[PDB]
Amino acid sequence: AAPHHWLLDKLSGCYAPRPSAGPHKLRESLPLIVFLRNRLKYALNGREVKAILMQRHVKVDGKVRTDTTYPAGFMDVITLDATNENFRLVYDVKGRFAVHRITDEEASYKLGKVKKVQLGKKGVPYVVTHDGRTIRYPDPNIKVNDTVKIDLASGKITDFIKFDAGKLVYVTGGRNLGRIGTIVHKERHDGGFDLVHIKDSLDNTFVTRLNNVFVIGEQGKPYISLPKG
Amino acid sequence: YSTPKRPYESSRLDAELKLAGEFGLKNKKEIYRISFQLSKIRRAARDLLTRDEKDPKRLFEGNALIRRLVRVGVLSEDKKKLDYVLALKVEDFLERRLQTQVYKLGLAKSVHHARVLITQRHIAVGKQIVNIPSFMVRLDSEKHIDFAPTSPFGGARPGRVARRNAARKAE
Amino acid sequence: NPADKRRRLAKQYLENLKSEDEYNNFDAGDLDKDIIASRLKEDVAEQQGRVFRYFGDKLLISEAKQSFTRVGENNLTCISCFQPVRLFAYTVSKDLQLTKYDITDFSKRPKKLKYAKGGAKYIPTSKHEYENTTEGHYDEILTVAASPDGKYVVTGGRDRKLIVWSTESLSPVKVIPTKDRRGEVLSLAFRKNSDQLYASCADFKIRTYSINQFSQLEILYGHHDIVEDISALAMERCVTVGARDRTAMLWKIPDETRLTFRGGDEPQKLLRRWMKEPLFFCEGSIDVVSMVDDFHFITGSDNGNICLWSLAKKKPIFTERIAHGILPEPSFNDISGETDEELRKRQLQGKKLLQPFWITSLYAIPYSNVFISGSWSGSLKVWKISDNLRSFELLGELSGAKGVVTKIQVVESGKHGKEKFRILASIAKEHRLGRWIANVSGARNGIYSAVIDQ
Amino acid sequence: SRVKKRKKYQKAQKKLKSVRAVYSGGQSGVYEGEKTGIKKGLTRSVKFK
Amino acid sequence: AVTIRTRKVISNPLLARKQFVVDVLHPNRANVSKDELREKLAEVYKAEKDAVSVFGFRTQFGGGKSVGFGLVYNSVAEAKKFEPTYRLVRYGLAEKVEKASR
Amino acid sequence: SQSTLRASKKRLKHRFWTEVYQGAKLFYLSGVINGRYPDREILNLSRFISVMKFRPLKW
RNA sequence: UUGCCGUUGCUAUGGC
RNA sequence: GGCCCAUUCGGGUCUUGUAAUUGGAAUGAGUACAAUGUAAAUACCUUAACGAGGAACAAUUGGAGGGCAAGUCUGGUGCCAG
Repeated sequence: AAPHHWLLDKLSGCYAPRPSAGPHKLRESLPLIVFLRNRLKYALNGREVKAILMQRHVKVDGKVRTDTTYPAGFMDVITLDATNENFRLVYDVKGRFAVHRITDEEASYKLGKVKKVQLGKKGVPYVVTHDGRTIRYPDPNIKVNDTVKIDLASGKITDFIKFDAGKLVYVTGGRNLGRIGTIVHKERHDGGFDLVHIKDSLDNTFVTRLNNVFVIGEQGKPYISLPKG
Repeated sequence: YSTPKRPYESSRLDAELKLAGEFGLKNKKEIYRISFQLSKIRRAARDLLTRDEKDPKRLFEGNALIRRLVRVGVLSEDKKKLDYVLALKVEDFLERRLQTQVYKLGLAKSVHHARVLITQRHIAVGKQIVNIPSFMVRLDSEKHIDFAPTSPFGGARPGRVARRNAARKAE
Repeated sequence: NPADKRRRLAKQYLENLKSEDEYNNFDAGDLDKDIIASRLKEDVAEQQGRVFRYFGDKLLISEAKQSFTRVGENNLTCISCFQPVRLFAYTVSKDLQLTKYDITDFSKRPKKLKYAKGGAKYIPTSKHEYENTTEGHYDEILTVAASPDGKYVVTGGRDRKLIVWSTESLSPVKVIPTKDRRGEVLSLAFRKNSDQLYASCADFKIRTYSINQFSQLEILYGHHDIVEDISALAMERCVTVGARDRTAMLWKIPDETRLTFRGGDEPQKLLRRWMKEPLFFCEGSIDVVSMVDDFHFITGSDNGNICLWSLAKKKPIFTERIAHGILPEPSFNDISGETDEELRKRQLQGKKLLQPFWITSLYAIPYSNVFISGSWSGSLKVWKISDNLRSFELLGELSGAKGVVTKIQVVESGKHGKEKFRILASIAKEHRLGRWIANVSGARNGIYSAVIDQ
Repeated sequence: SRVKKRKKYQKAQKKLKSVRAVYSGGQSGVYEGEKTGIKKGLTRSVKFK
Repeated sequence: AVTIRTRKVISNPLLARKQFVVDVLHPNRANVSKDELREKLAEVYKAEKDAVSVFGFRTQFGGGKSVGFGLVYNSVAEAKKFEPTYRLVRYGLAEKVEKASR
Repeated sequence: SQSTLRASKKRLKHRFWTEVYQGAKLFYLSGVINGRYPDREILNLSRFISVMKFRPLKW
C-alpha cells in the first residue's frame, strides 16, 4: 500500500501512513513518521515518534510543526535540535528520498521553483513555489521554472537563479526522476516533451517535461551541497 | 512418500525384511520415504544423462547434483561422475541416518541401542541434541556425533534410577 | 570445451543478474546506514586493523644478544608473557610445573620467581568427569595464557581442566573442567586487551570464557581433527587450526559462523610446474597459526610449509615450501643391518625418505611486518611480510636455540621509531604433544631469549 | 512394531544358516575340526548346463 | 553464573536513551531471569536501575543464549515518560487498570 | 492444564460416542457462577434442546 | 642461569 | 533339539531353546517449580522436583490351523463317518 519513494521495507505492517495535507502533494513527499521512525530510525513506533513530536525536536523549514503525517516534500531542511541535525533530503538516481546531511549555513536557506507570477490584487507582484511561499515583490524577470532562494528566517527571496540554456537542473518527475547533469541538449516544444536534456557517465540523452524539472545552480557551482558515493 | 508398484511380491518382502532388520527400522514407511526421494533423484539424473555433453542443463545441474550428493555423503569425493548417481541405491541413503551412524561409530551396541539412545536424547551432533533416529547426517557432521553433555553417558549428573539406588543404598 | 563453456555461461549469468562513473553517484540506503554509523558508539574493539607497523627491514637482525637460559624442567611446553599499557613471563612443562619469571630486566637473562608444581597428589578421588574440580594438575600441562590486564594466568593441559591462577602469588583461584572424557585443551589465547579466553579442546571443540566472571561464554564446534592451535586479536574474531583436516577456520564468535580455508598443494602439478624446465610435495597437517592483522594470517604446516592467507581467498596467497630444511637421513650404520655399504645405501632408496622439518612454532607480532618460525633445525627464522601483503621473505636467522621450539613470542621495548625486542622461545628436546622425536642433537630444555635492536 | 521386525529378522537369519552355508567370520581359534561331520558322497556344487 | 554481552550500542538523544542488543548467556541455567538481568545491566552500565529496561527475549533451541533488546536511560523520570505503560506495569511502578464494561 | 482439559474433553466425547450413536452431542459446561451455570452456555444448550427431531419408539 | 651430575667463569657450555 | 526343501520315499543343515531365574543402568509419556513470551493470557522455546517392571504407565486389526468332555445332534453293513 506504499509508494516507491519512501524506501519502505515490506516487513513493516499493513496500513501505510497517508500524509496529511500541507505544502507539497501526497505523491511527492514523505511524512515525519516514515522519516524518523523507519528510515533513519530515531524511533521504534508511532507512540514514541508522537512523544518526540510533543517534545518538539523537529524544526523543518525553521518552524517546529509538531505533526506525525506532515508532508516533507523536496529539500525541506529537517532540523533537529539535539546533536544539531541538519538534513536536506533530495532525490537519488533510482526514485527514492536520499536524505543528505548538511550544515547550518546551508540549512539557513532553501530554494524553490517558481510556478506562476501574478498581478493578483492592488498592483502587487507575486510568486509561489512548491511549498507555496507567497513572498512579496521579486524582479520583473522571474519567468516560470526559475529558482528563488528563500531566507528561512524571514521569508524573502535572497538570491535568484535564471532558467536558460546552460543551467544545472534537477528533474523530479516521470521516467527521469532524480537525475543530474543537465547538458546534452535543449529542446522547447510547444506543449509536451519540452525540456533541457541531461547527460550520463557516457553522456546519454533524456526527455522530460518543463514542470517536472527545476534548476539548482550552475555548471560546477551549485550552492547546495550534494551527497556522493 | 508413495507406495511401490507391486508392493507384495516376495522379493520385496524379503528386501524390506533385510532392510528393516539390518537398520533397525520400525515399519515400511522409512524405506518407502527414502526410496521415493531417491527415485526422484536418479529419475532426474537419468534425464541429465539423456541430454548431451556441453548442454548447459547437464553441466550445471550435473555438477550441482553430484556436489550436493557428496555433501549429503552418499557419494564419495573421487567419483564425480554422473553414472554413479544411477548406481546409487537405498541403503546407501539409510546408512547415513543417525541411528546407523551411532551404531557404526560405536556409541551403541546395536542399532536398537542406537535408536533408544537417540530417542532418550543422549546423542548430540555438533551443538544440538538430535532426538529423531532418521536424521541423515552429513559428511561434516559425521565426526561430531558424540554423547550429549547433558547426559550420564557423557559426563553429566547421573539419572533418576542411579541416584535413587544410591540414595536407598545410603539408607 | 566444457570448462570454457562453464566460465562463459557463468559470465553471461552474472551479466544478466547485473541487468536485473556518473557525476551523481549517491545511494539512499547506503547513506542512511552511514548516518546510523555516525550515530553509533564503540569504535574500540572492532577495528579491522591493517598492518600499521611497517618495520621489517628497519631493525637489526644479525647481532642479537642471545642468551639460552637452560632450566631444569623436562620438556618445557608453552610460554606466556605480559606487558601493561615490570613485565612477567610464564613457562610450563611436562613435569607439571608452572614457573613465573620476571623479564623486564631487558639486557640480561630472565629471573625465576615462583614455582607451582602439580603432581600425583591432585588425581581426583572419583574418576567422574564433572567432579574434576581439584586444585592442581595431575597430567601434562600443555598451555599457559596470561591475561591482557595481568590479574591472572590461566593454564590447562591433558587433565581436561582450566586452572586460573592469580599473578601475585601463583595460587589457583578457580577450576573449570571441560566436562567430557576427551576434553584435553591444546591451545589458549586471550583476545587482546580483554578478559575473554579462547581455548581449543580436542573434542573438535572451541570453548570460550570470561575469566573475571568465572563463566563460560560459548562452545563452538566444527573442526574435523584436534584443534591444534588458536590465535586471536582485539576483535571478537578467532582463528583456529585443526591438525590433519588441513583446514584453518576463522570464527565470528557472536554469530557462531566461520570461514574455512583448505590447503591444496599437489606434487603432480607442482612437479609439472618445475618440469617445464626438485624435492617438494604435498601436505601432512596444518599445525600452528598466528593472526597477523584483521585481514591476514599465517599457518605453519607439517611438511615445513609456511603459508600466508587472506580473509578473502580460500586458497592461500603465498607459500614457502621448505622453511627449516629437510631432516638428516638415517645413517647406514642405523638403517639396514647388512655388512656392506652398497646394500646399506640401497636401503635408503635415494631421496625418497628424506622428510622435512615441521614448523612447530610460529608467532606473528600483532599488526606488524615480521613473524618468527621455529622447529628443531636449531635456528629460528625471522621473516618479514612485504608491504603489498602478498608475500614474505627470510630476513635472518637466530641460531642459538638447540632443540624443538615449543613456543615463540616477543616482548616489546622502545618508542615509535626506535625499538628493541626480546624474542622468547621455549626450547625442549621433545614435541609439545607426544614424543616422536629422535636424534636429539645437542638439545637442552631451556628458554632461548634473544635481544634484537633498532 | 520395531521389536517384531527385530525378532523376525533374527528368525530369518537363523533360517539362512539352514539353506545356504553362511560365512561366519573365519577361523576363530585353533582349527578343531568340522564339528558336525564330513560327507564323502554329497557334492554341493552347481554343475554347468 | 549468567554472562552478558552488549552489541551495536547507539545513542538516541531525541529519546535521551542508549540502546543495544543483548546476548544473554546462561549455560546450565534455565533462562534470562530478567530482573537479575536488569541488575547486571545496571551495574555494567551506570546506576539508573529504574531506567534500564529489556523487552525482546528469544532463547535459542537447546538453551544457553538468548537475544534481547536493551535500552538504558538516564533520568528515571524521563524513562517513566518515554517507556510504554505496559512495560512500566511489568517492571517499574505504574498500575492503571482498564474499566471493565461491555 | 488446559492441555488436560482438552485431552479429557476428547476422551469423554469418544467414550460417549461409543455408547450413543456416533455423532451425539456432548455439551461442555464451565464452572458455576453465582449459584447456576453461565447463561451463554445454557442459552445454546437450550438451542440444542429446541431442535432435536424426536423419533417414535415402540412401547 | 636448574633436576642432577662434568667442564666450571672468578661467565658460557654438554651428557643423561 | 531347532530349522529348510520336497507329490512320494526321504533328503539338507546347525548353538538352539525356555510364561526358567536374575542384575543394575537409561529415559519418555504423565505430574509439575518456575522464568521467558505476551496489553494480558494460551501456545512454542528454556527448565529445577517426582515419574517403570505384569516396565499394569495394560496398541489394535485381520488371517491360518488345531486340540479337549462320563457333553449334544445326524446318518448306518458293530468300535465308524459327519
